[PDB]
Amino acid sequence: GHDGLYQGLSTATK
Amino acid sequence: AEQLRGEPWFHGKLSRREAEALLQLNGDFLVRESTTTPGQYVLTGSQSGQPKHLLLVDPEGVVRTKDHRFESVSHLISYHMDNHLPIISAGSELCLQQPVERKLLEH
Repeated sequence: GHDGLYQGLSTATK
Repeated sequence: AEQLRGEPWFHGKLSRREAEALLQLNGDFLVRESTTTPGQYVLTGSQSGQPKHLLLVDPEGVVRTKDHRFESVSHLISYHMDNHLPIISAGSELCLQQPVERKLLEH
C-alpha cells in the first residue's frame, strides 16, 4: 500500500 | 504568534527536508500539515539522532496518546510540554524539550 506511514498518536487498531 | 495560525511551535505545511533541518538538537520539535495527507497534522521531533513524525490526528480525526485525548492539537503540544512527557504512538516515545519557532505560516 503501504506507505510511509506516519503514525499516529495514537493508535493501535488495526 | 496566535493559536495554530502562528503558534511558537506550529510551523505549517513543512517538507521532509526543512522539517528535519529544524531538528538541530536532540529534543527540538514542531508540528506541520501532512502535505500528501490534506487535513492531517504531524510532529517532527528528534528524540536522539532519530527524527520521529507522528500524526497528531488519527485516521478518524482524533488526537490522543497511549491512553489520553487532546481537545485541541495545541492542547497536545502544551500537555506534553507541561510535564516533559512523551507522546507515544506505535512504539516511539516522542519526548518534547524545546519548541522551534515560526509564527507566520498556517493560513
